[PDB]
Amino acid sequence: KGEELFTGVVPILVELDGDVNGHKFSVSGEGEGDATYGKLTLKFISTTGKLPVPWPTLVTTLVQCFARYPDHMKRHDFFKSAMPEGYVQERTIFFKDDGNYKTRAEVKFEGDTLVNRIELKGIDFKEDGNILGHKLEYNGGCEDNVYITADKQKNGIKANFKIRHNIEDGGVQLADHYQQNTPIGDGPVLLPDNHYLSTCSKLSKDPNEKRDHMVFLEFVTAGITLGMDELYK
Repeated sequence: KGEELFTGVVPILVELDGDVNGHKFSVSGEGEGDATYGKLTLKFISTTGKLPVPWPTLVTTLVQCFARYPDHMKRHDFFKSAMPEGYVQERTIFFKDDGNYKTRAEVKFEGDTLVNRIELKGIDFKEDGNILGHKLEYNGGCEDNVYITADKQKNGIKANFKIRHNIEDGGVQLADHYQQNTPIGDGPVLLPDNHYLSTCSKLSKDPNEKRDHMVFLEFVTAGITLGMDELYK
């Protein structure tokens, strides 16, 4: 099925068109993903100058089909099973005491390259807030508690989760995510049982890149792993 499209290294193209409080911007990303290891290596650049929003706020928006699903859970990998036709990934991201992002992305194969084409709209942001004021630390993090549930009404997936962006000089800016995914193609997709995704992201800089950019390394993998110590008495 679509899982066989992720047996090896797959090129990735990411295109984001954003508009936050009237500030329009465009981000392009290139890299590769190895679903066998859940590994993502991507370099995003701003094609419109200095970003009006911090890079960490765009991480979740800027390809969960590269998540490492264990062998016994491949029967519930909706993201890969929707390929190559792909899926629509929609999100609303509420930044606590600030504005919100509304994103709609189409994730699909275009040849041998997996493309994530995104439209982002942000409203109600404070000019002196943590987002428009660039008060967030430039770093990623690990979020091991992301519950993916089946949305049989839309024949896809829904999920809600909180992202915690560290504020410079202390504090945490919360980003409440509400996500739904629906297949683009008519073909059968694997409606999953409820499970979890664990993601660790590392944000860095290319020393030879002059444009506003983000060097991005991410490991993402897919159930209740409690009680592992039971096997060892």
